[PDB]
Amino acid sequence: DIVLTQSPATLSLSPGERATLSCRASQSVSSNYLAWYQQKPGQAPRLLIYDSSSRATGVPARFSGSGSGTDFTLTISSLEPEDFAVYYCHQYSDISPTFGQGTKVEIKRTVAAPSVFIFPPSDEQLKSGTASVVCLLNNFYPREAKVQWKVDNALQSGNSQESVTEQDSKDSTYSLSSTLTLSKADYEKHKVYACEVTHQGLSSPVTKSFNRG
Amino acid sequence: VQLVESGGGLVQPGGSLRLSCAASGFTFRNSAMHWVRQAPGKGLEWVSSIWYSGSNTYYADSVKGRFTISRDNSKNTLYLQMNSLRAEDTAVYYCARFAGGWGAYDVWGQGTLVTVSSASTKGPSVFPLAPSSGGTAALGCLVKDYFPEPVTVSWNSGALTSGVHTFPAVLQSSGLYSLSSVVTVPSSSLGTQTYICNVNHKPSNTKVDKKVEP
Repeated sequence: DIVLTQSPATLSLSPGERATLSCRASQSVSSNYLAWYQQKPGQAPRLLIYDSSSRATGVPARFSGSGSGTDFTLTISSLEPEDFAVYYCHQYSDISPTFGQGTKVEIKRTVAAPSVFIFPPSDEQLKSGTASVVCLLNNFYPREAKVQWKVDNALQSGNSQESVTEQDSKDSTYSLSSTLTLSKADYEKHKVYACEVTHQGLSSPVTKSFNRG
Repeated sequence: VQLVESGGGLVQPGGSLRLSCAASGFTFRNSAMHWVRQAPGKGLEWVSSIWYSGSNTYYADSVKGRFTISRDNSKNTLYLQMNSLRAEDTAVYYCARFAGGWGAYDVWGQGTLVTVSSASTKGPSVFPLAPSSGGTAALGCLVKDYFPEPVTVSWNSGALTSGVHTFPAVLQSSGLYSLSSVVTVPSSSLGTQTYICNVNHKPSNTKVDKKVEP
């Protein structure tokens, strides 16, 4: 199989700056049969480059592709606002076409610590047998944040899910919900519910908590 | 040039589905045609290929034996017959024209979503996210346990929009979806201002208005 590895996972850059994206293959891609696509949320992929370095019709000259063998790179000489998107590489050199797992090009911004809020489950839900505890991290940058759940100070694992918004159209920050699902019995069995948040904008972890009752 | 896929939708595990793709703006008979899919939150994955010159079907290992790719050139249409469907075949399905050294995937359809699940239609439960005691508060609504997507949420019937974050749905371990919508407010307006989330789940015809109290 030909495994395609894209680096970095995320590129954080400001408009006007150069973007350099890498695609490396587990084996030589015959004839440099390698393409690059752009994808915006909810939209279909769009060809940029094919055969390693040919520009697709009507694609801006600021997009260029290079490399050969197993090492390929997509250059966007200067990011325009419409260029912040996810980018995929794709080999079509054998009978088993493969894709890299993508590089997200996101707008660089000032570090912004999140505002953190924690919500207990409602009394109405509890009578139904479940407790959802919700922690909100609001308009932060960068996107990387560690959110820990602690119940009576015991770290939780496997019982929360995260959800994140797209970079804010106006302020380029993210917001994130973390949700903890407990049984009513487990919820009622403990007192302290804490959301622990680690982020670049915080010198020290921020803890938001409540006591059940 | 254009590609329009159709036929995606809700199918139970082990069920079957035929996707079609109508092509225009190019000589269909002269082009190899492929299927490419995108699972939720995931990247692109090639699914299957069919030649033009004397067709030669190829398929991803995960679909070999279960999917069949075909074409009707009199109808300028590409097909994907999907049998024995699995949860992990849930994805947006793209048809694409394959031009190889003249262009790779130079033409893409809009995508058609195929969702594979044993889950039956269910309207959500909506629970308040209650504000409590710098000068700013957050509140919202937990919209939990619905199927299928989507749900829509507004605040105060449209009138409250600053500070609103309605997060994307997540698929819970129950196979039911869940989402939260939150708003940051001045703490002082609490008890004074009335806040209501308006929640609509069309697939079950579910409509709730829930006042989130302090």
